[PDB]
Amino acid sequence: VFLGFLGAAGSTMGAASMTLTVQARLLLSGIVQQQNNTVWGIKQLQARVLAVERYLKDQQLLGIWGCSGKLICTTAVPWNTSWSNKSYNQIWNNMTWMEWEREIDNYTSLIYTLIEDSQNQQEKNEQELLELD
Amino acid sequence: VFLGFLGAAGSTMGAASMTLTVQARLLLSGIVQQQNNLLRLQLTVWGIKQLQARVLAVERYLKDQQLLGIWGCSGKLICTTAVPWNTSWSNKSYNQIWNNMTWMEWEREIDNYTSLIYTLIEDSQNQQEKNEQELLELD
Amino acid sequence: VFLGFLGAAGSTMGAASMTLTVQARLLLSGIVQQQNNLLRALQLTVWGIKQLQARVLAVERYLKDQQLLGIWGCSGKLICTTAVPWNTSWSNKSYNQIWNNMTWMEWEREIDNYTSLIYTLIEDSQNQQEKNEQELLELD
Amino acid sequence: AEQLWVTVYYGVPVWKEATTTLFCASDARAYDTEVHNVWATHACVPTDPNPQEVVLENVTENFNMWKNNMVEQMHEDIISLWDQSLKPCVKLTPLCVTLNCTDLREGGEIKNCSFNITTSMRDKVQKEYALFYKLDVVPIKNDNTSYRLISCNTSVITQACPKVSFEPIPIHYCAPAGFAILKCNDKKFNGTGPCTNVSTVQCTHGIRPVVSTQLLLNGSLAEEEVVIRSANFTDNAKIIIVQLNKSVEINCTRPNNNTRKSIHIGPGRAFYTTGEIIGDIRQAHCNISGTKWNDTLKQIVVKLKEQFGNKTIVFNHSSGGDPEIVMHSFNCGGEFFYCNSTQLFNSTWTIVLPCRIKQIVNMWQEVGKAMYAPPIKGQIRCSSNITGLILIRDGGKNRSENTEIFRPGGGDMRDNWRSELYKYKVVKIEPLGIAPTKAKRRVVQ
Amino acid sequence: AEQLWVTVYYGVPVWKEATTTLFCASDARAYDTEVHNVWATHACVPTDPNPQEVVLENVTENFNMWKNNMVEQMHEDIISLWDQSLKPCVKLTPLCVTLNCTDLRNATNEGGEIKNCSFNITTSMRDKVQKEYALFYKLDVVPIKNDNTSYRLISCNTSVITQACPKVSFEPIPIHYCAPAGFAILKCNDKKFNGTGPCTNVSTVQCTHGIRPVVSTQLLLNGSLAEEEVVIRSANFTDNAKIIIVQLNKSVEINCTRPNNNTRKSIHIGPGRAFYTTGEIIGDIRQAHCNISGTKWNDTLKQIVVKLKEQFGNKTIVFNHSSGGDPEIVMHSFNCGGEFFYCNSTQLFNSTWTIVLPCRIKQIVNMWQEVGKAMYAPPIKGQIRCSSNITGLILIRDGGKNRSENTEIFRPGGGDMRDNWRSELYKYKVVKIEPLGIAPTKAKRRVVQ
Amino acid sequence: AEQLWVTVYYGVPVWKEATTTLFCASDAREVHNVWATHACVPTDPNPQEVVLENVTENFNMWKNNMVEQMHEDIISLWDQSLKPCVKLTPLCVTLNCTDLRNATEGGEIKNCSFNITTSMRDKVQKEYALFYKLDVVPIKNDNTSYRLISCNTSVITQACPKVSFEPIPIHYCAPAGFAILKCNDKKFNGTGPCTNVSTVQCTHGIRPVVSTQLLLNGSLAEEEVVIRSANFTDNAKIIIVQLNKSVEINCTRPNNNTRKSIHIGPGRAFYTTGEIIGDIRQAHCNISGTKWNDTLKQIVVKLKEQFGNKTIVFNHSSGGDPEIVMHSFNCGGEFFYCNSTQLFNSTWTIVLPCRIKQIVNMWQEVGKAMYAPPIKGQIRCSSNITGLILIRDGGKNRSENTEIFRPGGGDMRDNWRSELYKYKVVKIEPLGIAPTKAKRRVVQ
Amino acid sequence: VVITQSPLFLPVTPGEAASLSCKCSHSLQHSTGANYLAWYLQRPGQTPRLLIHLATHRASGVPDRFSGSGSGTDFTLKISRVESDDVGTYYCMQGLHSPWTFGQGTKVEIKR
Amino acid sequence: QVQLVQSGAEVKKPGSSVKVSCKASGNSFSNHDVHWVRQATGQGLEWMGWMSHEGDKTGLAQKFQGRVTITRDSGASTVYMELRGLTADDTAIYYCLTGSKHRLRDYFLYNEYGPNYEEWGDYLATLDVWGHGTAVTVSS
Ligand SMILES: *[C@@H]1O[C@H](CO)[C@@H](O[C@@H]2O[C@H](CO)[C@@H](O)[C@H](O)[C@H]2NC(C)=O)[C@H](O)[C@H]1NC(C)=O
Ligand SMILES: *[C@@H]1O[C@H](CO)[C@@H](O)[C@H](O)[C@H]1NC(C)=O
Repeated sequence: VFLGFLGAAGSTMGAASMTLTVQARLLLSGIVQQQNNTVWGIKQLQARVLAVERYLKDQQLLGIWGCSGKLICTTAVPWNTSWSNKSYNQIWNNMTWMEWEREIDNYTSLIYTLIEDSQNQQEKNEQELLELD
Repeated sequence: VFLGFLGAAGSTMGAASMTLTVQARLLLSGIVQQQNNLLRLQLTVWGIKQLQARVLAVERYLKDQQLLGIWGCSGKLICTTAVPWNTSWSNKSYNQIWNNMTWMEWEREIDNYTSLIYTLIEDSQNQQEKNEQELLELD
Repeated sequence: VFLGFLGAAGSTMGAASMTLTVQARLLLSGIVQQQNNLLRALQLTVWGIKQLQARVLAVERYLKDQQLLGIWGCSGKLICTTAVPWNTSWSNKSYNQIWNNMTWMEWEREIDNYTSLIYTLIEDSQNQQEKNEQELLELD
Repeated sequence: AEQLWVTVYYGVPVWKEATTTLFCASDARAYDTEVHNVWATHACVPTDPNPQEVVLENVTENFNMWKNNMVEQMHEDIISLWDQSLKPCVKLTPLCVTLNCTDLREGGEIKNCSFNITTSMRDKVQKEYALFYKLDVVPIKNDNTSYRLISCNTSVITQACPKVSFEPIPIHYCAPAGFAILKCNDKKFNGTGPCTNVSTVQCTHGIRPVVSTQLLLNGSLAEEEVVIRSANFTDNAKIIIVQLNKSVEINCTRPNNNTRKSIHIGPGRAFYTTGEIIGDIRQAHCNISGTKWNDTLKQIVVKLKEQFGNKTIVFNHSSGGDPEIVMHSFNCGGEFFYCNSTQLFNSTWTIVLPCRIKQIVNMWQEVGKAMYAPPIKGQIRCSSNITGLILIRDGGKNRSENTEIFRPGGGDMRDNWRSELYKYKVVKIEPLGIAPTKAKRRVVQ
Repeated sequence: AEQLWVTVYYGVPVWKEATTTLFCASDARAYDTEVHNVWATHACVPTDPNPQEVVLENVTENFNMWKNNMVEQMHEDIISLWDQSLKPCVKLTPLCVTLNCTDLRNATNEGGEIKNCSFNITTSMRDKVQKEYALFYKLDVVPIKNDNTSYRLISCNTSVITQACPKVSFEPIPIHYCAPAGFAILKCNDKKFNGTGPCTNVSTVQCTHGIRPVVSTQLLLNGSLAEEEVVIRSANFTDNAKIIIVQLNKSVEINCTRPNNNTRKSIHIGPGRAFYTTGEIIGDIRQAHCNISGTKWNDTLKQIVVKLKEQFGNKTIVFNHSSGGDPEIVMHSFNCGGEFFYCNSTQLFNSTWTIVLPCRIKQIVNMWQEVGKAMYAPPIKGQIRCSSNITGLILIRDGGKNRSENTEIFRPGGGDMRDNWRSELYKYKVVKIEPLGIAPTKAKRRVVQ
Repeated sequence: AEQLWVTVYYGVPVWKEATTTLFCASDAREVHNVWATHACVPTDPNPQEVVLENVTENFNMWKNNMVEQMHEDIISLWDQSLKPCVKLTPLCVTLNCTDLRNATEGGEIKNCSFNITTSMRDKVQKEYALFYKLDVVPIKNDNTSYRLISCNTSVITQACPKVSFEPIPIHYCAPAGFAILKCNDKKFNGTGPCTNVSTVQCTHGIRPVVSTQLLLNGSLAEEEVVIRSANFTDNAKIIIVQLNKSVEINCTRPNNNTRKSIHIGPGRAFYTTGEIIGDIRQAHCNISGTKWNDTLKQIVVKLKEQFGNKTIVFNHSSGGDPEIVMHSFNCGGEFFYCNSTQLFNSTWTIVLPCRIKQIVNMWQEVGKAMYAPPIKGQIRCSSNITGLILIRDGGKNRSENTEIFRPGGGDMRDNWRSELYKYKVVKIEPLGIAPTKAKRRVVQ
Repeated sequence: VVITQSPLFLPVTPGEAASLSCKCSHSLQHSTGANYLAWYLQRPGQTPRLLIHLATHRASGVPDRFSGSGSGTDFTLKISRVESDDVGTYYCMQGLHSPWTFGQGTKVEIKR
Repeated sequence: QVQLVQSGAEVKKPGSSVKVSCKASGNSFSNHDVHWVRQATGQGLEWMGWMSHEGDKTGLAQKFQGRVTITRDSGASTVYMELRGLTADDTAIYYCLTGSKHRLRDYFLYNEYGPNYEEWGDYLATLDVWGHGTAVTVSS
């Protein structure tokens, strides 16, 4: 038994690998209580609409980030040229995901830029060449 | 030609594979009727219900698409990563059901084993397969 | 460039096909809605009501076309090849003549009377082939 | 044993019962009746001129007409839609004032009464005259035969908004996306157990229900013979609904030419009441095609015997009670007439049925917000036809088979609406599922 | 013959006419205030300071200055916002009561247009009667026969909201509009476009410029100017059933004033509900007025008249005096600070081919040219000044059953927000973007089975 | 370095504080209780524990936008329930009052005659109704006549008595994409990381407390009474005490009989007190003295620990207005007032005398009272004390052993915090990069 | 309410002032304000004459010999410089809300 | 000055009756109230009763309740005072009111739809100097 949104929170990148499929199975909701019918008369839909946008935004974004719908792939963007000098072993074995993710607040825009230019558009440029023949 | 929507219910389990594209159209069917409301505030009983219906149809569709996405099945009519299973549930042959009876009969039971089904659904989320893939990318 | 909706309107496909892959980057305008959605709420006014309705409708259109790519065996592709012959969808003009002179907004006019074939022929025959091949592969 | 994998790709359409929401559609035009909120009031979509239907060769399905709960949802919506149309329109609470009158130029059903109201300027009180019905007032002692509004001391006092007529519009439903309609498409089905010509239906039929009691008018007809259905007529706790295979003409007129007068209720308000009568004052009645009615009585009588073993003499007149259970009725153009139906059945086995109008009514036979129905000048004609009726046995009968007496009944509008839903179910479709097949395993490493 | 297959990448420039909805895009300033209309821009989405605009190149597109949806939807949205604004405000049925009115007083240190009116009115307690005292304008009241010319509320016969709410009402500001995703805005551009048919300089628009849904009657204020010359447009300028709008290529100076005054006395009628009283005039009593040079009027009117003579066939037809109409039509109104000015336009219209227009002010108005209910503008403390915003003119036309075609009087009309806003909005069109990556060509799919 | 290529793996959590809208949820099944009003989402039949074994999380008891949201909702619900109902102003008109005679004490209960102008336009009928000591405005130039206190600039009435409220343990919870985390960290100081954090699928049901000083019929502390504040040295703050063990209260009715009403119009009625059976002075609340005193002993000890000395925490009188002096309560929806300074007197079985007030100021920013309809039959109320809110200020000290803690108060928001103090609603978010030495098996 | 007018007889030295009074044993006022004061005189051979003194109101023709005021249970009328011309019976009027009647009558005469 | 007309002096037997006709010259009575009194020789005045020109009437002194009836000629603007049961003690000079009453009210009450529950009809506005008046006596 894995806890998805919970439990996995205490894991390292390596240890957390076992639960990645679990929060993914749990994303947003089980929607049962929403299908089985105050401000909520309006806000219920506003909440559902926004949940939908987050869902789709992330799937479309993953496509920008190369792979979407088939787990996750790596791209030709070296992590360490837009990052700090902590060892990847600290990251994979001796650090949990949330600490690492907090460090990213000052690097997230560097990677988004690299992704739009490379993981997204240059991979597409290379894909166009492959599909030539 | 084809029978039309829910045409599969009129035939056998094997025959029913003939509707996989019909049902994909069934998901989209009704989008094509809603635009005529947009051609005529709107915060009334029918207005709210049709908006709710549009939102709910999407929510359900996305949940099914997400599950296919979990498996990596999405994008194909037939996807496959066979998962051997606890065939204590059924000792029927495949032809006994596939070429013999309607899937509507098949589906009459099934939920009695929904937990067997979910166990397989959980294993089917590339629970181990994802590791084999990571290892190949690495080495 | 962003040629396609953003300026390919002035040229035909025989030439436009050289740049119309770039349209994949206009999808980032959908991503940007995540910033627009940071707007606080608290009761909705006229605009708030219409904007939420608009988001739902945009989603249905998005999904309609993504669902078709799935149906057509074109998911995740810029161009997928569905091997559908002219059949009865042909206007009396060569495709080479058409592409060189394929103003998109003139060309679609032929399609207006052939669209039922475009969708029927692709969705039906593409899946018949894929379904059969995939079922056979599962067995060997 | 070969390696199996149990799965079905999305697209094998498992049926689950639908629980909610219908898609309203109609043969829409820029009608003044949409502008005037006559029946449909807002988002009913222009429909599909060619709805599709699929017959399923191997499908039959259990159906129970009293489980057609989608009807409840529709009735609740018509109430809500009209409730919205009526707000804040025509509040008539300030008009409960007394009326003084004895007659008008049969008995004095309608009287010419004097009264004063204030409003429409707080500096003045103004006396005026209008016509009132005995059916809508309560007598007061010691003041030239005084009356008060019958609704004066109860609930909510309102009026139908004057621009709004209430002509039934045949709006239909096509169900929301992800849903479909399953129709029986057969004959001589009893409303229970399986039906057999099952088909997928995109849309069904428009309905034109009216406020009525004992009578079902302008609905659908039976294919060959009158059809009698009840969830279970074994009990006198259930109700019998009768569908005719032939309609019978209904023909009422005002039958005189009235006028309308204003009611100055307040600033910006709609202002109307009942005015003068042009020409002679005459009594309303419907001229009913009795010959056709009598043929239907013969068929009804036969079906009330065929379904009832060896019972012989059946059916008789009503037990009495309020007009809502006793008289047949029709809101003709929003005119709520009640007619004495006795001539249609004063026995056991041309008709002219006198009519009266109740102007203040609960059009939903509940809620309590009874509304006044103002007239429009001149005489009108109410052209319509009988398509069915409501009956039930009393159970207070003696112990012989010689007689079994059913009397005219009544019910909720949703109980009559089920007669359309009688032939179909709304189904939720969930196409993803499982089934064992020989299948190759994908091995990555 | 090579055999075929179908599909291209979508994003092909194929579109259809859009359904109409407008996505409100804010100026990112609206959130800093406490008033209505701006609040609707507060409850809106701030947009990108540098929007994308892309030329379609060798393309024409059909634009119609007198057609389809975009302004009509703005019309309805504004009304709905207007009603949301006033719904919470008081109706005061008792305000209709007749008051004893005498002329407005001042220090002893024009006619009796403003009067001192009073009455004994029942208050929030049903057995208590209070003295009502307030200033009123003749334009807002009706004299009573055989009662010392006492006065009643002029709008009493209809539904009246007897409060605009002093902490709510305010002039509208420009809102940008965006197409929803899946839609796009096209704009004609095209210097001196005729208003109908194909537009040759069309570009794709990532939201419109800000369009300010502000009110004036007949005369267009606070909009945009013509690129070079006045732009004179009608669906059919020779069709006397149509009316012509003129855009200016130069703005016209406007200097309108209304003298300093106070507000006072919230008078409760109901349980937390009151009438807010017009206070005293501070200093001398004078009417509102507008000061505009004839140079600017003549320079623009001359160009306009010459162009009309040319459009109609080198005729001797001219700009000329108005036929009149309801007072709200005869006078050309505007809203400054929430005050409603009605200026006597005959200063400009009584002409053929330091001008000061007296202006009246009125408290009871309908919104725009809508009918049914009415509401009033609460008194505004301080003084009102309006300036430098004439950007377009007035819709003009004539008829005539005379045998001679030598003369024609182009007389004014408009003030209908659909027509007024349409005169600028029409530059934009909204289309549906269909990602139809569809096209037959040669070759086959690399299929194994 | 190695080919430390970028991948994006998520499916492991990250989160942010939520600013979303939560919904009403309960054991949903006519609603005559405003807290639900008419509808509520069905509850979770299987809440899970789910523990974040290696994770601590930073909680703050006094920083919670969801309690604020609960306030927005209680106000909305109060108004939604009576919004379509009857508002009455004829009642502003005065009454002729006299002391009530009971069967054979000041003019605490009065029999008052009101002139009724309702039902028909040409008639006015005087009639009697009964009113309590917490009366309306006396007339300065008359003899024992009164005008309505709630008139002036407001209209206050029980617009539709069929629906009212008694606190119901209705819970609420997060929409899709949101989750609730809770502290299982015992004796948490109210600020900073919680040692043991676990899931909340939905919250515990909450029964609102609408009054000051005491917190009744809520949840209890484990082991010992818990005293907390945003700042314990800042006298501007109120310190809240959760009890570990509750104190029993049993209240008794002044009478057992009926109510009367004025016909205003066709669907409009106004209720006042009707005939009285019994000695009306008997209304009272029976509270165990011993348990209250033992409860205070534990509170006093915890307070001493918080100053680090053998302090005196004196119950000096507070309030200055009965609505903030007495823990009044809406038993049956009607407000009872007794003597909170009798139960907790100037210290550091008790039977409190009680009174009834129908017009009681709401927590709503409008500054208007809610009117409680009279209740027919009899009043019986029971609950246990589950907490106490205390205040100390003024600088009246001069000794390390002296403090003045007496019953205080705050908002409904602050009373609701008792449950919300244990949890936070967070937004579920995707993650970023999971970089490694791998390279994609690219064909391109 | 009742009304009396002490002393009911005032023989005077001509030129001497008279002081007349009203007692009603009821608190009178206009219910809307000031008390209602009125008085009338009937000289021998005459019908009544008015001496209203309604705070600010007097009948036209009343000389400055006459003035008065009051409220509640009583009021007075003073006549300065009483002459033989003023001989007659002085009546004090009641308030107007009980409803009203008339005075008692006080004789003023010149002393013999 | 309006000439005030009254019936001339009369003597009746005990238990009898007389009618006093009070015509206002110029018909001023149409705008004035009438209230009528008795002044016995050597006595003050008492009202028997009152009537407005508007038709609002009542007796006043509770001794004439069945002794005096008051009516009017609305055309001739003449009021008739009919005295019955005349005895020796009824010898007096009788006078009609001059001057006026206003419809004073001092109890205001309105409901939400504005019905009027006001208390009114108090306050004499002016005082009544009449003309000679007329003697009525009784003898035998
Ligand atoms: C407002 O107050 C004035 C006060 O003068 C009312 O006018 C009448 O004044 C005369 C003067 O003798 C009184 O006798 C009347 O009784 C007054 N009328 C009333 C109703 O009191 C005036 O009518 C008042 N207006 C209203 C609407 O009450
Ligand atoms: C008008 O109202 C008065 C109130 O007393 C009543 O007497 C009169 O009869 C009313 N008029 C009518 C026509 O009823």
